[PDB]
Amino acid sequence: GHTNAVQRCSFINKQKQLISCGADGLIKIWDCSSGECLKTLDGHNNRLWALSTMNDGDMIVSADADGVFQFWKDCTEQEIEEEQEKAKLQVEQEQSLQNYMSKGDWTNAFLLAMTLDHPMRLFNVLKRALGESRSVIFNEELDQAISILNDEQLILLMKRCRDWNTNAKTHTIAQRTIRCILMHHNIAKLSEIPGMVKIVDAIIPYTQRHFTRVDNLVEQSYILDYALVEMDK
Amino acid sequence: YNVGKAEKDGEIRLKNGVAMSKEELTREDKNRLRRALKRKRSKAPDSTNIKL
Amino acid sequence: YQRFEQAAAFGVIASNANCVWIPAPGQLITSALEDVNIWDIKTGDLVSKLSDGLPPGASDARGAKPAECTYLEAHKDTDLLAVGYADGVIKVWDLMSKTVLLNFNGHKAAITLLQFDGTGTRLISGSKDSNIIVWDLVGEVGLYKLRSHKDSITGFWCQGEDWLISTSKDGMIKLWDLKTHQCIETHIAHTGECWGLAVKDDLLITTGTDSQVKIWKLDIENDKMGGKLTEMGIFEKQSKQRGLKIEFITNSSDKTSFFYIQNADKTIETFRIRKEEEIARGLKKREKRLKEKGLTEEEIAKSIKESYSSFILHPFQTIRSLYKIKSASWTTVSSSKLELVLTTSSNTIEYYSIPYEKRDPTSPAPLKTHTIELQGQRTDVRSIDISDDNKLLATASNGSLKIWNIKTHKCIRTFECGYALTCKFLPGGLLVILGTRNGELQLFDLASSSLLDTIEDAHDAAIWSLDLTSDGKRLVTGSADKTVKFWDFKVKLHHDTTLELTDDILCVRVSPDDRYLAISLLDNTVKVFFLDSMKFYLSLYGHKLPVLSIDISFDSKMIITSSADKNIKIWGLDFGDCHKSLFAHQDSIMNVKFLPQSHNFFSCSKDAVVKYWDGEKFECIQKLYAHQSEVWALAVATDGGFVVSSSHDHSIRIWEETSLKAGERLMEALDLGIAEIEGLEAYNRDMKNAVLIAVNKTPEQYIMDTLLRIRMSQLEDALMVMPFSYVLKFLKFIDTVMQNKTLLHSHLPLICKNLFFIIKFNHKELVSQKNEELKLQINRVKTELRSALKSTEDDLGFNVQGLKFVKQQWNLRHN
Repeated sequence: GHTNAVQRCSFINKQKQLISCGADGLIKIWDCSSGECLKTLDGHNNRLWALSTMNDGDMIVSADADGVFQFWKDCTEQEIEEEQEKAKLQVEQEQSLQNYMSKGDWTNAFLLAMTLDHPMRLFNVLKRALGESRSVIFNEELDQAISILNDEQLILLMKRCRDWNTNAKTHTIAQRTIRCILMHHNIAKLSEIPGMVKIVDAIIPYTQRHFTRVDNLVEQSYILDYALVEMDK
Repeated sequence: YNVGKAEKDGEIRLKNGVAMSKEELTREDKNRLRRALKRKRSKAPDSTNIKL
Repeated sequence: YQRFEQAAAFGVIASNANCVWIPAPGQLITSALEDVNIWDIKTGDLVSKLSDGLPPGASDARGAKPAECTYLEAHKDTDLLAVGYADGVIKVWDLMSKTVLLNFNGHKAAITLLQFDGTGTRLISGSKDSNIIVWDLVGEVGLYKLRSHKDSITGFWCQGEDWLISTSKDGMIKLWDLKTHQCIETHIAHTGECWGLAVKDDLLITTGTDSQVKIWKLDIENDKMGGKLTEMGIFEKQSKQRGLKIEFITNSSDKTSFFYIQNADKTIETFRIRKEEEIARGLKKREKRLKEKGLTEEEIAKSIKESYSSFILHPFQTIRSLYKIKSASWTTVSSSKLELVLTTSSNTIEYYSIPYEKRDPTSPAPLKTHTIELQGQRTDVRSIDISDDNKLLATASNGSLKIWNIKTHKCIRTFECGYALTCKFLPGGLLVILGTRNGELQLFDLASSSLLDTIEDAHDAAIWSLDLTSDGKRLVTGSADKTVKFWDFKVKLHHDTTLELTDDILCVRVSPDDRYLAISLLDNTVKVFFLDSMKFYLSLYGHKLPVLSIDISFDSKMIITSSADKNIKIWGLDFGDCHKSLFAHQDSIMNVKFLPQSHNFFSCSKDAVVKYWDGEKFECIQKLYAHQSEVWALAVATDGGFVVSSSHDHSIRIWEETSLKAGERLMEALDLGIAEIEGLEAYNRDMKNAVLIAVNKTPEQYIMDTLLRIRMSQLEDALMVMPFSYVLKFLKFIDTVMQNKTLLHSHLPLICKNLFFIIKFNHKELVSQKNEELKLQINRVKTELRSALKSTEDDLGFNVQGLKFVKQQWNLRHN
């Protein structure tokens, strides 16, 4: 796997692995049992002649011909702990989301859905929160939570609203959410965020279509006003 | 603009405008969606061993 | 024909399932494949064996093999045992009646564990399908199904009815609220899978795959939305192998709790929860030591928390056996001594006890006082042979030969031996020949009850197959060394002649007439030697793989051969020609029998199936599937009545011959829901249905749901047919939709179109009606529809111009 000549080879982690340095300047960590490159380290721009290891390869010192030392520190347990914690945190979010939606705590469910990137739960949270909002835009707590959203969360939310807007059976939920954004944010900041405008461009033509509709639904309704005036005769 | 496929590999976006992230779908929901897609694409000698 | 039916199953002390122990020192119920076995520790013998029915081979019996019972669950108070099987069905057998009273089937897969509640009214059953069913004994049905687990449930704990803890092969603890019917809190047991879960008051111990075992404190009333179950400390058990199953036992007199971890390894480690006072002094001792070390006070706390788990639990002792421990269970606790029964993987159960005082147990090592090996063999029986009188059945396994009388079904004597490949019953029946993997021949005597003489150098390699002549004077031995040896008996055994052969002798096997001898070889050709002339006659050819068994018909004119290629060839003697080649078993056919004085033959294979064929027919009379694991050997009686087959799981087994149309659906939907509205209003006016209660939704919402179910394309004509007298009801319904503004906003467009298709349809007839109340309904419905439609236009409008603004502003900025 080395592009150029290998100048140094040292065992690390007892029998399990081997580290090799080559004239290409790239240090490769292999698995002795399987003979495959587990990791590649590239901290130099010249051939490497000397490779010193301490504590069974926990410390690796490699010197460049140019004169650069790279002091590599083993941290595998460190990253493995980190990914374990991230997995630990993620389950607490999905479970807390399930408990909130069953309880009806939409304001807290909204925040979890956005972080977890959960569309239908997000859509369900807004939809049934709106129904309660029927029963300023949504409610004081959720109107505050949406306001605190950062630029990344804002970008994610409107993309969902664009997709929701295209469907005439779900445009109503999208429009009220967009109204709260315009009502609870500085539109100047909304403009400067990159990627806003292009997603923003797509939602007028559907929004205008909904306006041509509804108004026709609105216009027709005076048939009832024709009905009552006919009774009055 | 027209809704297309999900930009993320971990989500299913239909032409209806609805997006479905895999992690949150129930197993029964995942099964029917897989079958729905399937319909979509369909029309589109050693001595010791022998005794022992 | 005559159907071969399975008379008696024996030789299995126990099977792979949890043991059930009760004190009368107690009585143990062991699993015996599909069948259930009751044993008594005091006598160390089987009390009774419980077969559900459907005897193997019967017409009613299912062709598929019966499933081994996955789990055994019995409530001592109710005196009923319940067993789950592999297909997911549960069978509840009463201890006294010893027969099924109830049957439950709610699991799509095999069941892991079965849990009786304290009252005994209902059972929580968890299965590999990840669905846990709460079966009510009186209801005989599952109250609710628990599926949040993504994988098999290794265990679950339900001491309290209101809250349940479940661990699963997903590796996850799930807190289940049985009122909610859904899991409230979920957390990772380990990065690997958790197989063992047990709880003692607040502390909850979970065993991951690797040695580390985590302890979780649970405060059932924490109700902070989180932290209901929280980690105290993680303690490394000595055994690397995962802890399958864990229990606590506590002594009331001394208030001392001990817990063992059932490691997948044979060693079983038991630990003792130090007294809370003894925990405190140990903590006060450790801090004093840590001060002597000179560690910083913060570091002192770090050592204490790491040693905190060690403070609660003290290693008590560890129980080691010769072989792997399949199951274990606390039997009793006494101030003098603990007791424990554990069932090994190889089908013997030993009852260990530990006398203890204060901290360190008095017994240096564990002692088994009760153990059973007389009905069961640790080693699978490789070769079985039947006595000429048929009274005595010989079963030769590695390290042991066991002889059983068919009528008694109890072992008469047991012989120590080696890894016996083949067994043969001497002439006259006072004796038995075995051949071991070491190559030393064995001469056994029934009368003396022991091996007479072992000829170490009789043969070089192992004797894999072995024969005897009809007269029995001459003994033929088959082996891997590629050399046959002929041995003759005298009132001493002398080796008459040696036959060299090119390839290893898979099967020496002899004819009754003693005219010719068949040889099976790894080169896939079966040569035939005349036994009298000692010269080679004919060789079978075309076997894809070597012949596992060779067979000569009663008339001696046919040679039936079963091969590792899984096909049976039947060669005629006169010309050595195969009449038919038959792929009988999906796995290889190890041994093949005759019905004596008949062309029929029986076969056995690693698939565990036994098949009965007829020579003239060349078809299989009957299929037999009783053997859970692979049948290693098959034997035929001299009488031919009873055919012995033995499984790999030590089962010794013997077979003996005996419409509403859309639009209209809206109409009655109006009638039912509207009729309720007048009833409610009439009840309201006074103070100043059964299906719907099952529906448990409001009448208007039910009418609204029906409206969505009706197709829009066939909506128009559906509204067309609808009579005007119903329209008054429809207007009244729409009036009731408005009273809940939320209901309208959910489906405002569909509601509007429908009211519109009505008014246009009946406008000329509607103006006829002069009822003032209808006008007030028409007055009311108008106002809020206008408000609702105006609000949507207001909200819909507000987005377009405002969003037009930002696009224009960005355009000016970036132009």
